[PDB]
Amino acid sequence: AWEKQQRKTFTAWCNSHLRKAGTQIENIEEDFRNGLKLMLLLEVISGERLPKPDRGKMRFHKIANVNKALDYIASKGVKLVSIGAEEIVDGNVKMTLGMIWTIILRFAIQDISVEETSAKEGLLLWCQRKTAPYRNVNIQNFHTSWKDGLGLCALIHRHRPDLIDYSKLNKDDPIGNINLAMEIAEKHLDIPKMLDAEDIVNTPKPDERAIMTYVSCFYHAFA
Repeated sequence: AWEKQQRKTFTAWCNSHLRKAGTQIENIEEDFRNGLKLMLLLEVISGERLPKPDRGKMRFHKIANVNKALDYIASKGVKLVSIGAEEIVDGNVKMTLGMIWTIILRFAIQDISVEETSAKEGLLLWCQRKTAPYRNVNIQNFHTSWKDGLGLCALIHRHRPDLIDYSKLNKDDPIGNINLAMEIAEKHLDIPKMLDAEDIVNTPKPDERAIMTYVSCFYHAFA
């Protein structure tokens, strides 16, 4: 179940940044194999230049590009334990998703600092602060706490009470709450839709990496 949610969310997140460099991906299991768009992604989210890409089609060219990306990531303190260029160049689905996660964590989440609390725990504390006035919300994690969509709706309402009538909402229609939050954030906050409501609500514990990714966009949009 987790691969499907991460593929949707991680692909949308990458595309929210790649659009700023004039390109998009479609199929995350194949569209980073040559390293070219992976290098582009890292340039957009960091503001730093990487070495010139190699546009040759043979394998050793792809290895060279992917290493530029992985070595850059490692220069930023990310310990790459189990990911190497070979896996990424070969289209390994698990490792590709794992690599995009460490990028999301390093560049979207790591530097979030809130009341002396950083990264995942800092983002959670931020969510807890912003949803405090809503008694029908209890953020205690990045999975089951978000299943009914009220959390997302409350984050929006807390910053932009003019965009959503929060008082109307309740737990009975969790599909609709998620879709409402996502449509509003897309149309008004420049945050693309990154979750599938149906995947989320009908999984006992939805994928926390996907949820963190999407929630981190709200953090940055409101900062």
